[PDB]
Amino acid sequence: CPTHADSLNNLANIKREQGNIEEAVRLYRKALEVFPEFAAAHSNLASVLQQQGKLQEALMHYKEAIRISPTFADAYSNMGNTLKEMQDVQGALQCYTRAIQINPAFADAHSNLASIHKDSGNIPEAIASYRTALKLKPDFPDAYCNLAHCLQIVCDWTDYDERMKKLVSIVADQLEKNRLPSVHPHHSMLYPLSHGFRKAIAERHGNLCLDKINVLHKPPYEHPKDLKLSDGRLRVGYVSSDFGNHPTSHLMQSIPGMHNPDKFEVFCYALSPDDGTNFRVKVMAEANHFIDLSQIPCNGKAADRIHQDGIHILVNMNGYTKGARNELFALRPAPIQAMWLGYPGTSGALFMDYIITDQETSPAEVAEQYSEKLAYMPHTFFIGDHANMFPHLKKKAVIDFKIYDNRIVLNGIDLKAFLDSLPDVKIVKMLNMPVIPMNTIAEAVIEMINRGQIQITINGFSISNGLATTQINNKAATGEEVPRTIIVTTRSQYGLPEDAIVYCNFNQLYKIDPSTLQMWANILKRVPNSVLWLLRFPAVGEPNIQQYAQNMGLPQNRIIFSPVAPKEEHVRRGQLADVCLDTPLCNGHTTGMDVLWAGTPMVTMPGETLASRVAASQLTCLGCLELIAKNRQEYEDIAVKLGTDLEYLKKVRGKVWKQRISSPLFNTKQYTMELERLYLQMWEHYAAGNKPDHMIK
Amino acid sequence: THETGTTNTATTAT
Ligand SMILES: COc1ccccc1[C@@H](NS(=O)(=O)c1ccc2[nH]c(=O)ccc2c1)C(=O)N(CC(=O)O)Cc1cccs1
Repeated sequence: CPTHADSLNNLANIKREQGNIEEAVRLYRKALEVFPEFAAAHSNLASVLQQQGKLQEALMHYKEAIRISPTFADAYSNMGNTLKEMQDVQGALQCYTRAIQINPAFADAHSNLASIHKDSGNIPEAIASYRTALKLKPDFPDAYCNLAHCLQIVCDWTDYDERMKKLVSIVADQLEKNRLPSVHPHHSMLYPLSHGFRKAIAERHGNLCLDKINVLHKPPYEHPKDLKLSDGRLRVGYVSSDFGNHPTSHLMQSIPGMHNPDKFEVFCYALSPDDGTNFRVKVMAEANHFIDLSQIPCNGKAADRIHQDGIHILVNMNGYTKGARNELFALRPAPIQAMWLGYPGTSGALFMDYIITDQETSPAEVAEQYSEKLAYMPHTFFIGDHANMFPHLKKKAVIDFKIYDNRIVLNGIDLKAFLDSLPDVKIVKMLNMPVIPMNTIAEAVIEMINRGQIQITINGFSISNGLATTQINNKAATGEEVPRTIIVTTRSQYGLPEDAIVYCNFNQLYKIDPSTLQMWANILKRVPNSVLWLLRFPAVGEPNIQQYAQNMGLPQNRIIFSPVAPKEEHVRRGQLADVCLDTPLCNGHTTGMDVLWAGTPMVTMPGETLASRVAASQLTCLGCLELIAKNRQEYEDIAVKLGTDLEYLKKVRGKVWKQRISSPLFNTKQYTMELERLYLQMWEHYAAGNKPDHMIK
Repeated sequence: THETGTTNTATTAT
C-alpha cells in the first residue's frame, strides 16, 4: 500500500523533530525499501545524514531525489544547506536560487539564501531576504533571530525593545519544547537572556557534536594515569583552527615556545591548513610537536591521533567559533579538557572539564553561568603578544607643531638612534618623551603627511607615512614582522581635531546598543569639543549611529569614523586617542589589549557575563583600578574627568604607558609559568583519583 | 565570524 511508505516517512519526520536521529534514519531507510523511487524519503534521509556529518552520502540522496523529481524545491534548498557547510558557497547559491525559481513562496529557501548574503558581507540583501521569509512564514525562529543579528550588525535599533522581547520569547519556547535555540551561543551574550538560558543554548549547540560522533561507535579511551611514559613531562595539547593570521595567534603565539621543556611536552593540533604567515611558521617551529589535523577530516581518526600522542590536558581554543571541531573533545581522547582564551563563554557541554579564567572575570559567586569548573589564573586569563609583535611602540617622540603626546607621533625600533642626530630635540618630563621642534626636519615630515608621500629619507633614516605600511612592507603591516623604519602617525591622517579630546572605540559595531550610545552621548555633552572615534565595521552602520546620536543631541561632526586598518596601523593609531571607552555589553577583548599597549587609558563597566568582564580583568592586572566603574554614573564621571582635568589625564596616561611594561599584563613568560602551575594543579588533582573541581586556589 | 545556521525543510508525504 502507498500508505506504508508514506507512514514510515512521516513518522521519521516526527522522530527527527524529537531529536531521535538514529530512529529517523532507520525509518527513512525502511521507507526506501518499501518504495525505492520515493523522492521525499531520499531528501528527508539526506537531511538527517547531513545532521550526522555524513555530507557526501547526503549529497548522493539529494541528487537521487532531484533525479526522481526535477522540480523538488525542498531537495534543492536542503542540498544548498549541505553545500554551504562544505564551503561550496557558489553551489549553495545555485541551489537556493533554483529552489526559489521553482517556488517563489518557499520561505525556508529565502531564509537560507539570506544566510549566504549575511556571511558574504551583504547585510542589506540578507535583511531583504530574511524579511521575505518572515512575510511568507511569520512564525520562523531561525529567520527572526538571524534578522535580529543583521540589525545588531548595522546598529539598526528600530523597535529594539520589542525585538529583545521576542528574541527572549523565542528562546524560552524552544528550550521548553526541547529544540535547538535559534540564537547562536556566541551571540547570546548580546541579548538580555538569563544566565540559565545562555548556558542552555550552549549545551544544546554542544549536543550537535554528539550526533556527529555517535555514528562512529567508538569506545571510551583509556587515559594515562602517570607521567612515566612521558619521562615525567606533562603532555599538553593545544587545539585550534587559528594557528595563522588570526587574533588568537596574535594573543598566544609565544606561549608554546615558552613552556618549560623539562616539565612539559607541547603538542599543537592545527584544525586549519598552513596559510603561509609567520604566525603559523612560529608555532610550527616552537612547539615540541605540530600536528596538522586539517589533513585528517574524520574526527574519529583525528581523536585517535591525539590519544596516541598521550595527551594529559587537551585545550579547546575554539569553543563555538568558525573552524571548531568540538567533536574531538566530545570523544574525550584526554583525561582533562579545558576551555582557554579563544571563546568568551561556557561550552555548556559535559565533555569540557574546566574553563581557564580568573577571579575578576569569573568571580566564584557566578560559577552557575558555566558548566565547567573554574580554573583561575592568578591575574588575568587574557594575554597578548604585543611586546614581541610591536616593540617599535615601546618608545615614541612627538613634533611640537605649535606640547601634546598624541597629535603628531613618531615610533621606531631605531628612533633613539635617529634622535641622536638631531641636536635640537627637547626631552620632556611627564619614561621620558623627546619633542622635535618645528625645524627643517619636522617641516619635511609634516610635508610628507600633507602631500601623501609614502616615505622620505633623512640622515640615512627612512621615515614612513603610517597610512602606507602595506606599500612599504606588507609583513610589517600584518604584525608578522617588526617594522624597520621610523613611522609617522598624526591626527590629521584620520580627520581628528588637534584642539580637542578624542574618545575612541574600535570594536565591531554590533557590540554597541542604544544604552551604550546614550552613555557616550552623556559624556560628550559634558566635555566641550570632544569627539568620538569609531570603526566602520561595517560602513553601512555609520548613518544609523549618526541618526541615533543626533537624536540624542549630538551633531554629526562629533562622531568620526575610520576604515578597518591593517593590524599594526590599528594598534599604532590608538596612540592618537586620549581615552578609550569600552563597550559594556560585550567588552573589547583583543582591542582592549591593543589600546593599553598604545598607552591609552580604557574606561570600562564590568557586567555579569564573562564577555562583559574581560576589560576590567585586564585593567586590574595592569594596576589601574580607577578606570573600572561600578555603574553607569561612575563610567560617565571617570570619562568626563579624564577629558576635562588635563593634569589627571596626563597622570593616568603615564600610568598606562609605564605599567603596560611593568605589570604582568603583557608578560608572556610569566603568564606561561603561571599557566604551567595551573596545569599541574589540574593533573595532581586527577592523578589523585578526583573528578574536576574548582581550582580557585 | 562563524557560518550562519540554515533551516532544513522536512517534506511530508501525501
Ligand atoms: C574577531 O576578530 C576576528 C575574527 C576572525 C578574523 C579576523 C578578526 C579580526 N582580527 S584582529 O582582532 O586581530 C584586528 C585586525 C585589524 C584591525 N583593524 C582596525 O582598524 C580595527 C580593529 C582590528 C582588529 C579582524 O581583522 N577584523 C576586521 C575584518 O575582519 O576586516 C574583525 C574585528 C575585530 C574587532 C574590530 S574589527
